[PDB]
Amino acid sequence: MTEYKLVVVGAGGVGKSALTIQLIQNHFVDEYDPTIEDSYRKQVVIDGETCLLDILDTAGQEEYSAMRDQYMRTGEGFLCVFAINNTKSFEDIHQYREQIKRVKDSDDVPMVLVGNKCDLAARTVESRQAQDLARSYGIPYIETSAKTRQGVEDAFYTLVREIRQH
Amino acid sequence: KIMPEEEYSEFKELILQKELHVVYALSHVCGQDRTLLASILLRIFLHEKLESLLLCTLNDREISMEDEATTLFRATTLASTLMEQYMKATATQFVHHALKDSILKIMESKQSCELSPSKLEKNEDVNTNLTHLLNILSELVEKIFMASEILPPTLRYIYGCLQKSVQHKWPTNTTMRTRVVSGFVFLRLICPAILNPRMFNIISDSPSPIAARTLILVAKSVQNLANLVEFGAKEPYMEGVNPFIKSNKHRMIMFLDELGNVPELPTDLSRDLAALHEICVAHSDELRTLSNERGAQQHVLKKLLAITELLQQKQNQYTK
Ligand SMILES: Nc1nc2c(ncn2[C@@H]2O[C@H](COP(=O)(O)OP(=O)(O)O)[C@@H](O)[C@H]2O)c(=O)[nH]1
Ligand SMILES: [Mg+2]
Repeated sequence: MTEYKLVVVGAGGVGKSALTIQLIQNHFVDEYDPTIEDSYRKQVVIDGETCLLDILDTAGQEEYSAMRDQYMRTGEGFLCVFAINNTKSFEDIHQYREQIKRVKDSDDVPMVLVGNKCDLAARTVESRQAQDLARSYGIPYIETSAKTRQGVEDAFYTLVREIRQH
Repeated sequence: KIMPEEEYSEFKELILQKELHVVYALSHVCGQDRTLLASILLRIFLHEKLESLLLCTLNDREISMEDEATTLFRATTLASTLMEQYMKATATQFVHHALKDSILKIMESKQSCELSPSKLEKNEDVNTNLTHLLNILSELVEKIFMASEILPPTLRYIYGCLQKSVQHKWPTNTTMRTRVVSGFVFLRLICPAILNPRMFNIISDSPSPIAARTLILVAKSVQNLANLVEFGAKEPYMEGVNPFIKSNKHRMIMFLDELGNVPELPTDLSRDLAALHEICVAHSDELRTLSNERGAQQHVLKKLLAITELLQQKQNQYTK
């Protein structure tokens, strides 16, 4: 039983905490609770191999961008989250991808692009163009709702694979 | 290089239009010019003593657009950026008065506040850690609440504008009067300033590992109190701070309502105006397509394009 050090990154309000809490606690709650820096641990079996998840849920407000260099150097996998109803959240993915690729100094770096809030009717972001960004990063793209439990085990569990098969 | 200040008069006049039609549009196109733009607008607006107009209105339109309320100002916008810049420019002394004492304390401490059973060392006594944390906090929060009146009038008026905006929008929702303020003064000011003291130049030393971690625990505590959230249903291991949260909620509410209650509003600019024009020229094409849409801005955005073209012409004639 090894343990993977996953880091959930992206713009404020995209649902990084909701994803972690859907995973970790298996329920949802709409609320106002912006994150500074939360950490969670959860032991789980993926593929039949029992492992332990070490999940850092981050603050994506600009004035916390000094924090990242740290969380990036120590992190093994990066879950890059945007909101399928927010195109700004989507363009902010570029900041992250490009710092991750300096601090680690690799174009290969375990990572999964996440299109959260997919339960909502107001898509401003089409799978197609997310599909493509991901394909151009050479990484998997997974749509999710933390609201519905949809794509969530998938999204964390894929990023684990990304690290193992890395 | 740039033209005399007189050359931009018609331009300036349009920018300063109350409806802020130009600024709204620019908020759409800037993209990666976002800081630079913010920087220029503020200098211009401050020069006109119209910052309030800029920030109240631009914050107001962002509240208008929101629809969903637990996402408000949670992302990056031009509005968020303006606020960040305006707050650095005018609220540093406030941050020093309220925070410096306790930040210095935390740096030069050497006892751990670690609560998470997983991070605890051999022999490390979580009972003491919690006591150290709760004390640091107790002091800090005292100093914060007692700087309620050191915050400059104009910023407070802007916070006032925020309260009135979410009023109109969500009259029946009785949480947003304080949350909207919490998001700027804690999430986007104080909590960062604790996390990264260099922010407002409180101290320029990298924290010890423990100080580093203390500032984080602290800011987590303060952001939870700021939000009015008791620990337990999220991270498990922070239960021991809820008494601090429970005994300070009413003071946090007072502090957040009071802070906005001010309803009385309390050199050459060709460099700045030139540079703003440069940005308009640059996003010339994206600006056309916004003036292809109807509504009451269209009028103004077309006058814009005129002047943008016209000014670029005048600058060519200046060119050698
Ligand atoms: N509809 C919907 N709302 C979500 C979803 N995930 C998060 N949210 C909401 O979006 C807001 C932001 O959630 P949060 O985890 O705090 O955002 P963060 O800053 O990325 O952590 C809250 O109102 C959440 O309930 C989702 O999958 N669907
Ligand atoms: Mg969060």
